[PDB]
Amino acid sequence: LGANDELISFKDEGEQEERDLADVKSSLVN
Amino acid sequence: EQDDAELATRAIPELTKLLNDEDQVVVNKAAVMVHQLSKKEASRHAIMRSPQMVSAIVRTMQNTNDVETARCTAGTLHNLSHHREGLLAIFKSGGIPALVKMLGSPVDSVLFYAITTLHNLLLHQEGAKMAVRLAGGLQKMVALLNKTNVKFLAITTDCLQILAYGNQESKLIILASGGPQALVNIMRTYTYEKLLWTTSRVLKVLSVCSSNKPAIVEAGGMQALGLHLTDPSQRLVQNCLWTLRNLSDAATKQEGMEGLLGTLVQLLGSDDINVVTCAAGILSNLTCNNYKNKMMVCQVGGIEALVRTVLRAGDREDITEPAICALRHLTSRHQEAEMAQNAVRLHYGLPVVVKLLHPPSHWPLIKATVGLIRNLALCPANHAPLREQGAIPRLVQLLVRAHQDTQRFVEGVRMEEIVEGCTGALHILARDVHNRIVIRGLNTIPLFVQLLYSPIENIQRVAAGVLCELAQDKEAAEAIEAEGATAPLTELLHSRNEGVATYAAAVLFRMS
Amino acid sequence: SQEQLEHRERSLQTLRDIQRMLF
Repeated sequence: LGANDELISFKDEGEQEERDLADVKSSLVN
Repeated sequence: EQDDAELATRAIPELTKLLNDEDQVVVNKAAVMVHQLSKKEASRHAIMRSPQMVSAIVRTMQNTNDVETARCTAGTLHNLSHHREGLLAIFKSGGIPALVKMLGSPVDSVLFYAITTLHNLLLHQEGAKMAVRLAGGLQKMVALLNKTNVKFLAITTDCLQILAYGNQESKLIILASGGPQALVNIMRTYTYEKLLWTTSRVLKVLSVCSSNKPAIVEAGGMQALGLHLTDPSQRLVQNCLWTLRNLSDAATKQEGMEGLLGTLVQLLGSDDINVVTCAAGILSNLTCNNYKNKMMVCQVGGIEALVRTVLRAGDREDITEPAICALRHLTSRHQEAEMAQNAVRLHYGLPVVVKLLHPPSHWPLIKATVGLIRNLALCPANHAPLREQGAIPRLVQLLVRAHQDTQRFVEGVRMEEIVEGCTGALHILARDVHNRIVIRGLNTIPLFVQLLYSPIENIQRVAAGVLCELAQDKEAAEAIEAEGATAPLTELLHSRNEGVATYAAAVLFRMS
Repeated sequence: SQEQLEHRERSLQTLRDIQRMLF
């Protein structure tokens, strides 16, 4: 038969961290 | 510059009374002028230092039915929002609830001012997140995801990401407002890299929530994220991969995954360690008990790619645990499992896998490596090389360690699974006559007989099974009798487990 | 109304006066 298959539970939200957007924002309003 | 500030300061009190006047013709003209003032650096410093003026601007924006007056006040607040002191004035004047109302405006210029100002507040102003949430801003931002201006969408999705991070309440609101389908649709539709990046970051944050995760999978987010795995932007690729990994354990009933699996296998050869890591973890979950995905992964050279990843990884268990788990999966229970078992050998995988059984490997990686070896042992051509690499003495040594623990959760793993796993692997290796001489010469027969008294049924079956294989040779059959194996095997004949009773009968027959 | 019409003419005049000082 073989070994049992198994799920690994990944639950990583990463980090929070913007300047590419400063250009987007001012371009959108002019 | 200093005379500009004096002039503005004196004008402001009178401008404030006119701006909060009954006559809307008066208010319109006053608001147009207040906006012109807010463009110049000197006079806008005067504006943000007057709490009453900023309040008048906020009140007028909430209340006005004139379009020019909506545009000017919103533009005024937006100019103030580029400075720390202007942000604080907007917050202190009840400007967040007002701006949230303006997210329902049919005037696009007001809409664009309102979201960009709110984006500034969310980045730089303590308290701005709870206020936006409190004001019902999330429901509104999600509704705006069906607009088509890509720049406006990029800022909207970034506001969603800031607000959803580490906040369960905001994740559920987003889900209750149709957030997943709208985000996944954006990924399926646009090519603007700024927007794809911010949207992928929201999906990453929602993918750790257990209500949102199934909803993203149902909408086709797995397949949509896969579409961008070869984009030139690395921050996009890494976000898509982090997200796919969170979603992977709830995506095993999903179809049309051929393209995604193919790309994940190619990504195993990246020189970026975070890319290899996510590719391995995603593949391990998507092959888990899914014969269709296993066939596709083997067909695009997945075994070679996975063996090469284990060789590069070294003692990095973040990479080897999932890579070994994927190899375990690909070497059992599908059409091409025999080919895969041979393929681990032919691509230089046997020495490296047996080495992973040894320290400094930890119990999660040892549990999975034992499992991979067990599968590999189903193929006769691996019997000999596995003996040569020292698999047998090390499996036996881990079995003694895990069994002794069970008399007198360690590292996340139950010690009974290691007893079942290692004995299970020895059960299948014992199909080789040469392996039977090694196994027996390590004084294992005493311990295998003592395992017949194990309460867990799966251990009885596996201990009886290896005893059954060892008994086919005569001198070994006598040592099993001499160890007092006849009694417990007789009581195992009357077992509800069909395999336990079968092997138990087969041992008893070969002792005569 | 008549009273409110005077209020407007004066108020709009105040605005033009301020706009000269600033611009």
